Amino acid sequence: PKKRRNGGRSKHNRGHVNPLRCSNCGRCVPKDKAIKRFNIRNIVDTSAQRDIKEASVYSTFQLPKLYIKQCYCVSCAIHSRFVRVRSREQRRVRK
Amino acid sequence: IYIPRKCSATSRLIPAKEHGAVQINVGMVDANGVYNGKTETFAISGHVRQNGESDACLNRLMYEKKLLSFQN
Amino acid sequence: RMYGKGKGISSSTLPYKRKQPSWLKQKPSEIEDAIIKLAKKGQTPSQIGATLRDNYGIPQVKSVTGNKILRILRAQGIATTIPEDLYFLIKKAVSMRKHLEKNKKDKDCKFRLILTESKIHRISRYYKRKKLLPSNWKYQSSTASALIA
Amino acid sequence: NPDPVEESKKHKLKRLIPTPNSYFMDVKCPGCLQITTLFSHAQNVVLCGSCNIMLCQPTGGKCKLTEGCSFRKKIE
Amino acid sequence: SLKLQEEERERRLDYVEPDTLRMIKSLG
Amino acid sequence: VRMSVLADCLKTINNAEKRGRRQVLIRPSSKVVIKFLQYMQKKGYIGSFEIVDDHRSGKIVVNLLGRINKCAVISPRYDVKLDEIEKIITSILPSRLFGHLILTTPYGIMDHEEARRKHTGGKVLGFFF
Amino acid sequence: KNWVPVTKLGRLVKEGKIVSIEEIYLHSLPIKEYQIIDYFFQPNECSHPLKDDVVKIMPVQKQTRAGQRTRFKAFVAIGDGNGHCGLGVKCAKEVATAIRGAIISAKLSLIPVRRGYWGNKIGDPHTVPMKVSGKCGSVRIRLVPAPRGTQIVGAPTTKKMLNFAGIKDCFSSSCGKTKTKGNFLRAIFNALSKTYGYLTPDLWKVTNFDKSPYEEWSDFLETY
Amino acid sequence: KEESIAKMLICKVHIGTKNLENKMKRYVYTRAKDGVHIINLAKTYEKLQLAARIIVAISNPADVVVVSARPFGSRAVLKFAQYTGAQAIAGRWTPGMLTNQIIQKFTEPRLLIVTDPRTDAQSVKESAYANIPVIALCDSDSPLEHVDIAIPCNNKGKESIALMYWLLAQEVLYLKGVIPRSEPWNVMVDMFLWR
RNA sequence: UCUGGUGCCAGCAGCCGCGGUAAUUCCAGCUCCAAUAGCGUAUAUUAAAAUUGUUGCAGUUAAAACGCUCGUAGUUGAAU
RNA sequence: AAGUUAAGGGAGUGAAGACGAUCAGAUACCGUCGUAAUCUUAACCAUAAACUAUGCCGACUAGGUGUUGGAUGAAGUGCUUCCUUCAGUACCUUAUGAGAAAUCAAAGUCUUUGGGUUCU
RNA sequence: UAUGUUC
Repeated sequence: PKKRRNGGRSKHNRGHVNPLRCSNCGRCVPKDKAIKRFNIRNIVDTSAQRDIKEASVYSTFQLPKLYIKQCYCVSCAIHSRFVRVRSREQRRVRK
Repeated sequence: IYIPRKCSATSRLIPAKEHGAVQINVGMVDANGVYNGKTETFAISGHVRQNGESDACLNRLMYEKKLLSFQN
Repeated sequence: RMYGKGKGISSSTLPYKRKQPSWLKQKPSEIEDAIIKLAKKGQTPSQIGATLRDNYGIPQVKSVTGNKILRILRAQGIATTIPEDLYFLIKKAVSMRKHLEKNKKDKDCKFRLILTESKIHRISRYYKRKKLLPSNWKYQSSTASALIA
Repeated sequence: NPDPVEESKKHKLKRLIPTPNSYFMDVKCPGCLQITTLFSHAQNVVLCGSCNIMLCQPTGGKCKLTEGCSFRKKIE
Repeated sequence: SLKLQEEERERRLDYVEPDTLRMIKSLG
Repeated sequence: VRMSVLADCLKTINNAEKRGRRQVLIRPSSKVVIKFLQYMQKKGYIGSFEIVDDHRSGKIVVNLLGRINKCAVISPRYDVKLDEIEKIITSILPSRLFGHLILTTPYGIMDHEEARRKHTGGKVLGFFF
Repeated sequence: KNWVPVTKLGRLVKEGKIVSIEEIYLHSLPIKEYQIIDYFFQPNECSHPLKDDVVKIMPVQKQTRAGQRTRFKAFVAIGDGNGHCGLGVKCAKEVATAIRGAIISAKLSLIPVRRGYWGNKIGDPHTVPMKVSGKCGSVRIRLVPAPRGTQIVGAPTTKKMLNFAGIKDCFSSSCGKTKTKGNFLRAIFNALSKTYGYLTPDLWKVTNFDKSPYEEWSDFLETY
Repeated sequence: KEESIAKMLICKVHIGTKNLENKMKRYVYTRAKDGVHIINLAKTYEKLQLAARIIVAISNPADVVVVSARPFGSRAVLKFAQYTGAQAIAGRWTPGMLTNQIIQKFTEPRLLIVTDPRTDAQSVKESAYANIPVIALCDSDSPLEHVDIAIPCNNKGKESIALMYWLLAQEVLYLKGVIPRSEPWNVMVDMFLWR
């Protein structure tokens, strides 16, 4: 009985959207439906930062960041906890 | 048998169990501007009040009665 | 809209004043001669009216003189044997067929050519229901390239 | 209350009484003292009568006219 | 509720923005 | 395509006094809708309407009294004899005591009662009550 | 009987400052107490009585972890047969208390129905003066005026409710699942209530607004 | 007149918040270039006095209740009720007191006064179950559902609310025979204010 | 929710259901009900059926919008 | 999309198939490999949960937040924003509107039942 | 993110 108003994706004024592939399982999933997480992470943790900054040179070395930008299918996102099941009323809320 | 009253805004008669329709009484004044015993009455329907155009309807009705002249 | 979607209410609305504008002291004794000269120089009535409005400042030829532009052209005998809109549609169809002959893989062009030819057939049916087009007029697609004449 | 409406100028074309937004103007270039008729929302390029100069550039709207000059409505 | 809040109650008891300016000058 | 003008006029009237807006604009005026409006006027269901006669098949502005329960058209315009007036009436109107079923007859626009009193039923136009 | 005073309307009726029920109907005041009919429709010193009956008892179950938790929902129809009708529903663990609560709620929901003459002002009204429809859930009911010599041609529940309302002449027409007695009765009651809310041409004349009971008896309850 | 106008020009009632809403277009004069609307106050004044003329029509003033769920509206409503004959309720509104006839407080009135319909929409909602007219101190963004007399003013400012209720009470007292119109007052707006 | 017999058998039952030891439903008696010189059964047909819908159905999810557009016949067509 | 025909292409993926695992079994899910296919050209096929499960045209009915493309008027700096409006395109709220409900600004203006039309 | 039948 039509769980979501948008049908589970963000397609409007559109016929077809090219699929991408889940970063975790490789499943084909439409781009407008896939759950996208743009990870800007540190190359190492804080302790390793404190190690290699002092083991480095230039005395002002700033470690580069890692820009990943993963995309997942619904099953993989749910299992990896990127999204929750949520309640029916809370299901509408996005941000 | 009785004659149900009619909303002064939309001329729609008010059933027996609306509980949203209201009666408004506005008092007159004397020359010095003090309230006197006599008054005048309106009747606003529950559907107007629910829609929220009750304020505009009262403004129009009071203008027609020359109660105040700010129009809108 | 005849084909596709979109209401597109864009158009031109005539003023309430039906008569000649008061500021126009110009005399209609030569406006018909002006349009006749313009058509002789070669202009379809639509662009004749546009040029008249822009470069001559005499909007609503019907207001200046109580007779409309294609009607005066017919009265003088200058009007073409094929009406303006039908001729433009025929030209579009000819261009589209010329392109398709080189690019038979243009499915979209084929589709829009079908649409244009449907419009051509409908409007030609109208024009020959009126006496504005000979009863044997058909628009075969073979010699339409030279049918423009 | 739609009969005596007055501030419908900002209302889109084909309001209660459909009237065009275009008009006609007379233009006078400074130092040229020439008179000619011009159409707002013109689609072609026009030339002056006394001295051939550029007046307006036909765009999707009301044209651009020139930097100076005086243009006045022909409405009476 | 007793006789302590009354004394504290007694102890406790004891140009303009231009658009508004033009509005008021229009009004009178 | 508008097809019927009076149908759109009456539907707009109906929506208007369901909203209780007390004044409504009917864009495509016509003589048929004008006579329908005058008959409604003479039966007391609307106020003093005024037709804005522009050069373009002008409009109408009609004042409402909050007084019409429902006005509607009947399409197609079935041709009714004087005999089937009763059959149409007991099926369309809410009672035999009020309401009007509007006919177009060889002698003009009229309701069922005066169509009976003047004979010569015609084609059905609509109703209001 | 011997209540302790609670509300302004209840006390005002207890002291009998209001003569009828038409005034509170006119002012659309909510009726919150049976005390408003206890000192209004006593079996003695009254013209006509109020008749009660139970139109349906529904066993309704919740299906808890252990068992079912079955309760009983009682529908009752109140009506004087003279232009006043009411419908009441109450759910309770026991049929007796369900019936009592349903009777109380029907009395609270008692409404006036515009009984309408169709032939002559001389004759008393006998039918609905109107084609009136009521809807509830899927069932839609239509009541149509009939000539005087007719009974209520309708379903048994329609007859039972229209008799209580006082209508002695009517054609009925139903669509939808009328097997659900609750929705059927609610639709019939909705049409009956709508009878007085139609603005027939004879009610076009404007009338003065008489004072509501509250301002007319504000000084009466002041010393309390 | 002139003195009364001088006694309220100095406040901040002129300023109304953003979110213009739709039914306050008549009351709003324009939006400032900063983005905050301003009220006419020339409509506020006679909205005030007509609200007073319909308040005074209630024979016993204790039959009119005033509500406020805001800390700086509580003092204003309590003192307004004390100075007039009305009885007000401030702070938390128990959501059954207008329709539940069993609860010990109940106290169903004949007229309701609301400081801000957004903040005390519960009372406005319950009024539509008992035919209470409701006068509201509506702002540029306040909803107008189930309100009949909209007073266009600020609902956030402590000084705005205090002055609002103070001159409401002053005008109802003027409509009463308690004091003549001409004489100046002796009760200060800061007294109505919130500490 | 009368009395015996039978005891998932015999059987009843248009449908829901009854019958395995207390059968308000079978087989009987008594009593009661209905119609009545008439009353059942079978088949067909009408109403019920707004479940064939012109009046007067439904088509997101119950059955049901052609994958989409063009298009002839047909149906319908602004104001004056 | 798959599939068929004929040339070309043929990396990666990979219906079939072959192994290796798991398992009671495992012809599956997992792993290694791998034919057809996937790609191009020229023809067929005419089907999809070809889905907003919502036919198309027209009228009317409500506030707000956006956003895409134009046009109108005005203002910080010849240049940028705001206003109005048209045409798209979503979303939020609201219904004394609808619905069996989920929900729907249309799935509303329907026992107060008829704007036109096609299909089922 | 080993597998793990039936009543």
